[PDB]
Amino acid sequence: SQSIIAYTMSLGAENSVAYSNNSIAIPTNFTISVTTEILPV
Amino acid sequence: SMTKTSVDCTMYICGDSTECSNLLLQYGSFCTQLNRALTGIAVEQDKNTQEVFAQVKQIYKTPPIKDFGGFNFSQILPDPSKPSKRSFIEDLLFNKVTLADAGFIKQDLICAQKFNGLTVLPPLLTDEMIAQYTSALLAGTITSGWTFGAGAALQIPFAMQMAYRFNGIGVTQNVLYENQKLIANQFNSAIGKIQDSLSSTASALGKLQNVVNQNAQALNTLVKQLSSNFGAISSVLNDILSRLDKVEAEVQIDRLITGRLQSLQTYVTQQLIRAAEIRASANLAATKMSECVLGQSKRVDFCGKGYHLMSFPQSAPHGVVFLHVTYV
Amino acid sequence: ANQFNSAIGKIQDSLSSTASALGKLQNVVNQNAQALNTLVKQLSSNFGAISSVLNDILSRLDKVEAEVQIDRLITGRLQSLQTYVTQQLIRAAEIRASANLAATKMSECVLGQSKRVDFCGKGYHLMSFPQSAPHGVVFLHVTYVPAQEKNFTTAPAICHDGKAHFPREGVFVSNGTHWFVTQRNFYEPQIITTDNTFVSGNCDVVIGIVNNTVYDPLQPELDSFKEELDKYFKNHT
Amino acid sequence: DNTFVSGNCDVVIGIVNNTVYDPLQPELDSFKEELDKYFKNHT
Ligand SMILES: *[C@@H]1O[C@H](CO)[C@@H](O[C@@H]2O[C@H](CO)[C@@H](O[C@H]3O[C@H](CO)[C@@H](O)[C@H](O)[C@@H]3O)[C@H](O)[C@H]2NC(C)=O)[C@H](O)[C@H]1NC(C)=O
Ligand SMILES: *[C@@H]1O[C@H](CO)[C@@H](O[C@@H]2O[C@H](CO)[C@@H](O[C@H]3O[C@H](CO)[C@@H](O)[C@H](O)[C@@H]3O)[C@H](O)[C@H]2NC(C)=O)[C@H](O)[C@H]1NC(C)=O
Ligand SMILES: *[C@@H]1O[C@H](CO)[C@@H](O[C@@H]2O[C@H](CO)[C@@H](O[C@H]3O[C@H](CO)[C@@H](O)[C@H](O)[C@@H]3O)[C@H](O)[C@H]2NC(C)=O)[C@H](O)[C@H]1NC(C)=O
Ligand SMILES: *[C@@H]1O[C@H](CO)[C@@H](O[C@@H]2O[C@H](CO)[C@@H](O[C@H]3O[C@H](CO)[C@@H](O)[C@H](O)[C@@H]3O)[C@H](O)[C@H]2NC(C)=O)[C@H](O)[C@H]1NC(C)=O
Ligand SMILES: *[C@@H]1O[C@H](CO)[C@@H](O[C@@H]2O[C@H](CO)[C@@H](O[C@H]3O[C@H](CO)[C@@H](O)[C@H](O)[C@@H]3O)[C@H](O)[C@H]2NC(C)=O)[C@H](O)[C@H]1NC(C)=O
Ligand SMILES: *[C@@H]1O[C@H](CO[C@@H]2O[C@@H](C)[C@@H](O)[C@@H](O)[C@@H]2O)[C@@H](O[C@@H]2O[C@H](CO)[C@@H](O)[C@H](O)[C@H]2NC(C)=O)[C@H](O)[C@H]1NC(C)=O
Ligand SMILES: *[C@@H]1O[C@H](CO)[C@@H](O)[C@H](O)[C@H]1NC(C)=O
Ligand SMILES: *[C@@H]1O[C@H](CO)[C@@H](O)[C@H](O)[C@H]1NC(C)=O
Ligand SMILES: *[C@@H]1O[C@H](CO)[C@@H](O)[C@H](O)[C@H]1NC(C)=O
Ligand SMILES: *[C@@H]1O[C@H](CO)[C@@H](O)[C@H](O)[C@H]1NC(C)=O
Repeated sequence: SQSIIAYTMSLGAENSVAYSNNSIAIPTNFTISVTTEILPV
Repeated sequence: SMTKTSVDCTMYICGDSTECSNLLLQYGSFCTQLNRALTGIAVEQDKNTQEVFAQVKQIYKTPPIKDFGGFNFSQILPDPSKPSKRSFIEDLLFNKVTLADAGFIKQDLICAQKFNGLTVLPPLLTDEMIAQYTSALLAGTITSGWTFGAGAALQIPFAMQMAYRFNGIGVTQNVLYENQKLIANQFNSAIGKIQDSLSSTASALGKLQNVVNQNAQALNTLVKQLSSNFGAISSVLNDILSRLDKVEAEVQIDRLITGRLQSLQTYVTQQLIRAAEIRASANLAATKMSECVLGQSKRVDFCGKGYHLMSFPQSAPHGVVFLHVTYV
Repeated sequence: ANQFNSAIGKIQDSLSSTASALGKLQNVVNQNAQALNTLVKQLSSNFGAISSVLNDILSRLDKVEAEVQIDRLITGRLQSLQTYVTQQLIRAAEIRASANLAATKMSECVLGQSKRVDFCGKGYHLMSFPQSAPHGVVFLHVTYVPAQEKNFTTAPAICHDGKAHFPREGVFVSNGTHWFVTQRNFYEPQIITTDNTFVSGNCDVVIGIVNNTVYDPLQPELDSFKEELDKYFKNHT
Repeated sequence: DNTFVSGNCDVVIGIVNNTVYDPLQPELDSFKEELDKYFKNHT
């Protein structure tokens, strides 16, 4: 059932930011994340 | 970025002759090596456009209620009336740069170039997609400040974000709230002066027009070298083959092959050296996207002549414009 | 510490699982090998000489004919080196850019902490650890990422006693019924006080100011001392 | 003035016991000895 598809790419997930003139979002918690980055030297 | 170009080294050197193509094979992998180099440049133009614009994994959108505390972004935000969602200031930039050969279906200078085996490839990201990424970066800025760069987009009122900015330049946040109606009028008037400037002068986009001009000039120089004899009795391959039998024709055709091949090796060398300049400029533009749009920079004169508050990206043909907002 | 230890665990799992993670280094090794192979393959080419093998030309022809064939091999061969060295000079400029970037990330992410957004990984930068790799460097960037947000109602200022108050550091928030200062990057609410805030101007000029009490930590000291003062008078009657 | 407070002592690994000076307190007490001298004279 596998085949090659072709499609217009999506740029990302859709996301409305819930803006209002007196609303703020503040993080109650955090994640410490470790991410590799690789450079030719 | 710059225009993606590829060349059929056989159609350029030997265009539609079998008896020239058998001599071109005696030069080994040189045609493949040129094709590779031009492909490496062409893939790098998407790498660059992706590193500059695709700095968000979510496409944010501005709310329907534009209560930004008196600041007026309607000349840098999208315009739903236009058949692409380009903003008012971006659709000035798309008029100022006078493009050439976008490779969108052929069916003139452009027709002369293509008919000699010089094809121009599409970019991966069309001008709608760059406008959407630019809209998302701007919507993240005017609703969430820097935080959509660091992690989740966290809403904040725009006047309170401007206060956090002011604190970032050692001006106490009450200096914003006590002057907010003035600070908004100054910002709105300064955005007005950008539209007037771009409507008035042609030279403002010279850094982008020079890239489009060098791509066109380098393609034209490579077409003009089809006119040259290189010491053969004619510059036209079919005439040599019409007038001479095989053992004399091979001596003339080899002069055209040798001269043409040097003409491609020159073009591909110039284009590799331009690709490294555009490559640098794209790494700078990606760094200004990350440090001036997704953040606020303490780096003096990196995000405009002043103390940096925030910057807004705008797409341009083969480029990016930053509207840097600075406290002076 | 448990989050850091688990995130370092995920790096070992990632590197054990995928091949494509080191593509930026394998592409350099591949281009060096491909450029060397292309330069060897151009020894096979005739360039229009009666053979690509130099000894055959010299075996079959005497000097004045051999010179005409050998010059075609020399000319083609030279152009093959001038091509290789040009490609390698242009690659050397790319690797040198990348090395100047890696040296800058060593200085600003390992020897320091960077305020440069997204320079030392996707997050707020804490620290980075260098690791060597064949022809390269890996940085393990450690970043604080804010994780579980709540909405709050907010205000630019509090109006207490004809005067407008602003946070010294942090932001004002309310859960709906009560108002607090919190630091901007982690929810830790504190009672609004003359220690948490500073004053500027009357309440009339700030768009969106809200009325709330502003605590003074000198006042219940002064009043608990006023009830001690009253007890001294009342006993001494 | 040099420090700020958060939580009780139980959660911080490696906390140490030491006095924490309050510069309001010897003012309030030097004022309590002025206050006592006013009472003691007015006896
Ligand atoms: C902040 O986010 C932390 C995760 O990054 C979170 O830690 C997690 O806490 C929950 C409990 O609240 C743990 O869930 C497990 O709890 C016990 C076993 O210990 C079981 O009864 C449950 O079924 C479940 O398995 C998570 O395992 C734990 N994760 C880690 C890495 O410690 C914090 O609790 C969050 N803190 C706040 C204040 O929101
Ligand atoms: C945000 O800034 C916008 C750009 O200045 C502004 O749009 C402008 O609005 C005025 C007022 O309507 C327009 O002025 C024209 O209005 C009608 C047009 O038919 C005429 O009767 C008037 O004589 C006058 O020509 C501007 O033309 C218009 N500009 C654009 C580009 O649309 C918004 O109104 C501002 N928004 C807020 C909330 O302040
Ligand atoms: C907004 O945050 C407020 C502070 O946390 C919170 O008010 C506090 O609510 C608790 C109960 O959850 C009260 O606790 C007292 O409740 C009775 C009082 O007679 C006693 O049984 C308890 O021992 C205790 O004394 C706090 O006193 C109260 N704090 C204040 C300053 O009033 C609100 O409930 C939160 N509002 C929302 C909408 O979540
Ligand atoms: C925040 O707190 C302020 C102080 O309590 C409050 O100001 C007060 O507002 C009322 C209503 O406007 C005024 O009431 C008087 O208004 C006029 C005379 O000025 C008369 O017509 C009325 O009958 C009535 O006497 C108070 O005088 C006024 N006080 C001060 C010092 O300004 C704000 O309205 C509060 N705002 C919010 C959003 O809570
Ligand atoms: C830092 O100062 C703390 C306050 O003085 C001190 O806590 C005190 O520790 C002792 C010894 O554990 C406790 O003594 C009592 O312990 C149990 C009952 O809880 C009884 O079996 C004992 O006989 C004795 O009565 C104190 O009650 C305890 N006080 C408090 C408020 O916790 C810390 O131990 C000191 N730590 C250091 C490192 O100096
Ligand atoms: C923060 O709140 C927004 C919406 O505002 C709230 O709307 C009321 C229902 C009430 O909760 C008020 O206190 C607020 O004013 C949230 O956005 C909504 O998210 C849900 C999915 O979770 C979605 O179905 C809705 O359509 C969204 N509405 C809008 C206008 O965007 C937002 O998710 C809240 N933040 C968090 C962390 O939950
Ligand atoms: C916020 O917006 C509402 C309308 O949604 C308006 O009534 C209110 O006055 C605004 N407040 C501020 C401080 O701008
Ligand atoms: C009341 O005053 C007397 C001196 O007249 C003093 O000895 C006593 O300790 C005082 N008691 C209290 C509760 O103040
Ligand atoms: C520090 O290390 C010693 C052992 O050398 C240990 O006894 C002590 O509990 C440790 N203290 C802290 C705060 O980690
Ligand atoms: C003592 O009280 C009297 C008033 O009764 C006053 O004149 C005098 O200055 C006071 N002296 C001291 C030392 O308080």
